Amino acid sequence: APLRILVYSDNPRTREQVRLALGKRIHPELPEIEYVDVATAPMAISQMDAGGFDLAILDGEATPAGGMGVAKQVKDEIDDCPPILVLTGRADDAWLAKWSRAEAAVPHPIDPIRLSDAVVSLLR
Amino acid sequence: KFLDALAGFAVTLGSMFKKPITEGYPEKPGPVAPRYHGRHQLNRYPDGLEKCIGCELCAWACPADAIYVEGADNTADERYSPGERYGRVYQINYLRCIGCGLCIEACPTRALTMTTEYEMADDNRADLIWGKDKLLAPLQEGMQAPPHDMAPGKTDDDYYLGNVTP
Amino acid sequence: VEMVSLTIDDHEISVPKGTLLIRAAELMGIQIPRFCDHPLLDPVGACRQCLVEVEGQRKPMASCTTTVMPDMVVRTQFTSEAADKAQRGVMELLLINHPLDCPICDKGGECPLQNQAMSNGRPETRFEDVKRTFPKPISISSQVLLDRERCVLCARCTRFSSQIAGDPFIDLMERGALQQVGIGQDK
Amino acid sequence: GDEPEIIAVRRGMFGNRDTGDTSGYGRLVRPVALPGSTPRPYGGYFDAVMDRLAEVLGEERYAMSIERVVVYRDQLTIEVSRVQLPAVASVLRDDPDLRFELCLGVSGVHYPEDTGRELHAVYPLMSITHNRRIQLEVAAPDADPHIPSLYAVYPTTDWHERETYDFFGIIFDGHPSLTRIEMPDDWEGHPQRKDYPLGGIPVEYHGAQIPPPDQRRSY
Amino acid sequence: GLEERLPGGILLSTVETVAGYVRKGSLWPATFGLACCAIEMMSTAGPRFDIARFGMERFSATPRQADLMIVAGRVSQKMAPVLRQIYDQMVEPKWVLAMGVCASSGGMFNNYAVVQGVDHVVPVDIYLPGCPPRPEMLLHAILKLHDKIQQMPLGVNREEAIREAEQAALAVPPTIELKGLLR
Amino acid sequence: QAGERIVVNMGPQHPSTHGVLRLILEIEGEIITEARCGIGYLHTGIEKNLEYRNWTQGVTFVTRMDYLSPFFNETAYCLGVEKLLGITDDIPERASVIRVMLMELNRISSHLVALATGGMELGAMSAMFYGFREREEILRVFESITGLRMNHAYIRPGGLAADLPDDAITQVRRLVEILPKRLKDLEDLLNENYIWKARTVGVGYLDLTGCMALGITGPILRSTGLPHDLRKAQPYCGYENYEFDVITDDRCDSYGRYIIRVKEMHESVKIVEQCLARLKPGPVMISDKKLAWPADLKLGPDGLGNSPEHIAKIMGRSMEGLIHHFKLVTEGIRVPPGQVYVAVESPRGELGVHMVSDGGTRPYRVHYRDPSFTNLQAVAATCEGGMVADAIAAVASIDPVMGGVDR
Ligand SMILES: CC(C)=CCC/C(C)=C/CC/C(C)=C/CC/C(C)=C/CC/C(C)=C\CC/C(C)=C/CC/C(C)=C/CC/C(C)=C\CC/C(C)=C/CC1=C(C)C(=O)c2ccccc2C1=O
Ligand code: SF4
Ligand code: SF4
Ligand code: SF4
Ligand code: SF4
Ligand code: FES
Repeated sequence: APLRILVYSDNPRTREQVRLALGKRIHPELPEIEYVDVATAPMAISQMDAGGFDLAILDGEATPAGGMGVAKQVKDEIDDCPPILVLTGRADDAWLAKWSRAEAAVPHPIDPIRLSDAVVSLLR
Repeated sequence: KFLDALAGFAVTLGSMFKKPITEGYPEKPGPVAPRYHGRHQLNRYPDGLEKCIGCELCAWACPADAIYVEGADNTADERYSPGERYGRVYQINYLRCIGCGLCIEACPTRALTMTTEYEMADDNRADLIWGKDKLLAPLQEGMQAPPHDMAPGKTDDDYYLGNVTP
Repeated sequence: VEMVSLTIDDHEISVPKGTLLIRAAELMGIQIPRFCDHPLLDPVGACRQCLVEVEGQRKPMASCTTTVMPDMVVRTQFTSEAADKAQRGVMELLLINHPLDCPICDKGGECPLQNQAMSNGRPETRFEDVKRTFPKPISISSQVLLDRERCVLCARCTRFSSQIAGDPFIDLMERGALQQVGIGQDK
Repeated sequence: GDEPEIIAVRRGMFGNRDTGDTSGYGRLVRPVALPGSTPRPYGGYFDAVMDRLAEVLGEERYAMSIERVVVYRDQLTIEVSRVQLPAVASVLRDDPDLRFELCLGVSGVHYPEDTGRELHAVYPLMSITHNRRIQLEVAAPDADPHIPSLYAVYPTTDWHERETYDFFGIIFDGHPSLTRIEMPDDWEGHPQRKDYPLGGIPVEYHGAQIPPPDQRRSY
Repeated sequence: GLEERLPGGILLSTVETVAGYVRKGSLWPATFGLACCAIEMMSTAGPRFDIARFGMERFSATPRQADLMIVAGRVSQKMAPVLRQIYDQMVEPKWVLAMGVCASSGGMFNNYAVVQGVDHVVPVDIYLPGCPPRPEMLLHAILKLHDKIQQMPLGVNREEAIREAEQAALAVPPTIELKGLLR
Repeated sequence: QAGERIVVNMGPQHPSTHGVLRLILEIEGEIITEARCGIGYLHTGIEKNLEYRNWTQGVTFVTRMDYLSPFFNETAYCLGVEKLLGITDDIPERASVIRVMLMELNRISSHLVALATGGMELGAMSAMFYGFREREEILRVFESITGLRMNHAYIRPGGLAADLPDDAITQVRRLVEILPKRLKDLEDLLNENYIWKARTVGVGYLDLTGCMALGITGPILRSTGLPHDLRKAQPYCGYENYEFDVITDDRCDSYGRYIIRVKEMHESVKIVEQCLARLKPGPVMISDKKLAWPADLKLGPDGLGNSPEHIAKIMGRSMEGLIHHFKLVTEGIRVPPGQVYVAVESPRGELGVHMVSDGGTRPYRVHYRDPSFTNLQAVAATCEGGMVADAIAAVASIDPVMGGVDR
């Protein structure tokens, strides 16, 4: 089946950048990727509560609610939560990314190949 | 007499017959000091020309990097301030501004002042990045639109010396 | 590599034959104020900003043009009160006609004139008269805008465009207080 | 040597950290020297202190222990030699003529451009009985940032020595437990070092952003 | 809760109005000062003003009872886990007020040590400038939060509002792209 | 053994711990057996962030460190800058008098906050409100003089950011008149109150030897009877010309510290009276224009700004004036290279500042030996063996302001 990836960010350009790094089919040895984009913490949480996601990418720099806070929340609140990848706006934010318990963390600006490799590692 | 240990009671009882001292904000806001570091304001000369010359000295001095200024040329077709420069873009990030006042002391034209207005809060990170059009002081009476030539015969020096009128 | 030894201020150093006083004072850590000097331009000693007292010399000498001789003694503004007075007077004369343009001048913050007026200038103006004025800016090309009032007439632009590049399409023009860097007419 | 410590070497006029915004001004070479050792008659009680110290220590021990003496702005700095720090501190605290009871703390200061002396720990000591105060300074290399802890002599230093480690990596050997006090135990790097980046983020603005102060130009 | 499962007619509307009224009128803060802004928060509770006037005298010491979090200070890195723990340990509904430039965006301390906005770790309801915001500004921000609380949907209305807000949010161009007269 | 002792966090988020202080207590039922201290929950990077700003700008940072004693932090910073510049002997008398007046009013304010927070910690709820009424009385003066309620940037290298507003002196005279009475109203709640004394007498005992060993200073040290105050020993900013009594106690415990603070408030009122007495008109900034802060703030119908006279001077007449304004505002003074450790008697003890300059316009190093940081070494001594309720009283008595602790 297609994999659904929740990409969370209120910056549209970061969402487009994530969708560019990950094509419809990343690593052609892998299934097709379906993108549900969310720009608000409540919607991201509700979509996670719906479930069925293989990975969620949470922009650590999301304005009204950072992706690290959402990451910790989703790991505390959804049973069988899918692996979380975080985009960090700062190198010193790594520690918080460690605290967010996200399986991986990709610093801004989104490096396409680095993000694709991280995702493939999480979705494999 | 052991009464001293009870003095506190005398206090609290007494206070519950003296009138409460609370300021009645917001129905009756309190008097903030005249010198208070309120919201920055961009001012104009009496003819309406913007005082700011876009020198970025205010932003230079800001310890918080809370001011962003881009200068641009005044020209006859469009003049915003006396002289060759004016602040085309003027943003203050009030979620970085610490109200220190160093900007004011930095400004060489008194274009930047601090009002006593202080009420400010918004639900958006971005709604508190106040732009030039939010900051420019209200177009007082006798002023004309900012895009116009200097007062007839007057020159930037005449403006800085205060020798201008509507 | 004939080395000549001399004392600048109280201290002593040894430098290649032919080295200028300003270069030596640079090498020993002393900031002699300077505008017209340039290491890569032939010295011109025009602005007279870099004056220093030299032993056996009645007049102050432009350190930018004074070739080092053996056994010379030199005292900069850091130790020569006379040299200090000379430099500060040159600074004042340099600022009297200068526009009050620092907020609008692009060079503001990176201006050698500002910095050296701080380090080697009087606290405030003594000049209550009328400043020289030019209509400004004026383009000397599609790229370069000239502001003649701010020009300290150091001739570094002209000296570069002649010595370094064979492009004397600007020169010092007019005379006296009216001297100004300029292109020919419209070329 | 009596030559001063150069913590930095400014190149060019106007404090340019790099090539410079105007040509021909970058040729100056101004070393940034801290004050050198004061000649001898140290002002005020300083002589009275140091002489007493030189008496309590031997000539050989005093010469091996005290690397430099610097009086600056009527403040006495004893640039003490590493390794010998506990002995000198014990002498200062215990000697009735010195009796510097109160060590006020430890402050690290990083001089990456000072060869072999990159990290300096400063110990402000005060003698309440004599109403005196001085500052010990111990220099350690970056490659061997180990300094002897003064814990046995000044327990007050325990936290300071910890913070200084956390912030500079100065390893106070012999300290009970040099755990980070301010930063998380898992934190990487020592922030107060110059090599550590400021770790700021750009300030946002409508259509623009201002990079942190450590990225933008300075003089 | 059952109160949100009411039919979308007048019952749910009136319940929303009354619940918003009550929650805005009894917005107990958590006893969670951090820094300078914590002192100004105490000053706001102090007699010269009276935060108690707005039903907010009870600074709840236990997160369980607290319905509001005035961050009111600078969230260091080492504090973000603790601040998040306290937030998560309040019981819903809960709102967060980023008091001060430090709490809202990191303020002057654009550094490694500071998180640069609690928004990184907890959802922020209202941002409050100032360094520190004077108590009148804190009361203003709290009144703006009262207005936000009163106009709060519930149940099916809550879901519809989340959908509408999500759709609207997807379109706003990012702040870095709002190039105005900026050449 | 283990099984009868619990390990608990007084934790950051706790009403008595100021939100960012973590006391890890090993308690045998409810007696404190060990009191580990966890710090850095308020670390802000100020000491490093300073290094990327000019002098006279780092002031805005330092006042944020120990936010209850802003004027003390600023005075320490600016005195360090002046000592480095060698300008300590050239500062105007009026600036020094205003500095003493502001530091002492700040001492009153800081002790009021200490007493309020302690009293509410120990259940004395009305202590908070009465102490904060008194504190607001002083914060109005601070707002008038500086335009800010806290984190003022009023005290600047070589003087002050500006001179007192014309009404300021009368506001401070009113303070000198009323602070005795309002402070007495506060004292009626606590001073002789049987429950308050029972709650702090003998509690948090710390020997003079303990204070010396941990480097304690301020009220904690002076509660041991030692009359050590940096204002009398090692005078600074002209305290030599003020008549005031070094407040000391013999109890060596929490109540002794409380009484020391209550009396230090009165001594501050007395020094403020003296300041007003010896406050003659004059400049507030060094006359050396090469270093003096060039801005002259003045109010108008359009708010606080540069005085129009200054604008005229630097934009129409004075070229050297314009250059000096531009450079001192943007680049700022550059201090001669060197080190200096300068200490002040902050309300919580010997607030020291190690300042290092590399000849540049930005500080090379500014390390604050904040007294609160060292005083928190006394949590073990003053809490271990006592009751947890008594440990709260001890910690309150230390009066730790965590901003200065973590900086
Ligand atoms: C036609 C006609 C006349 C009809 C009349 C019908 C009518 C109105 C009925 C009256 C009889 C009733 C009420 C029957 C209905 C059924 C019923 C009793 C339901 C109860 C439901 C329930 C358990 C709870 C819902 C709310 C409710 C109405 C409960 C009872 C009333 C109260 C007051 C209960 C709880 C509230 C309470 C006492 C405490 C709240 C907690 C706190 C901390 C209070 C506030 C507070 C305190 C107490 C501090 O200590 C404090 C100290 C310093 C600073 C600030 C504070 C602070 O904020
Ligand atoms: S507000 Fe003042 S300092 Fe800022 S750009 Fe305008 S004129 Fe310059
Ligand atoms: S008040 Fe201070 S921080 Fe705010 S814009 Fe002005 S100078 Fe910058
Ligand atoms: S324009 Fe030419 S002569 Fe004038 S200051 Fe510049 S380099 Fe010197
Ligand atoms: S925003 Fe300003 S006043 Fe508030 S805690 Fe931070 S530094 Fe202090
Ligand atoms: S630099 Fe020597 S005279 Fe100009």
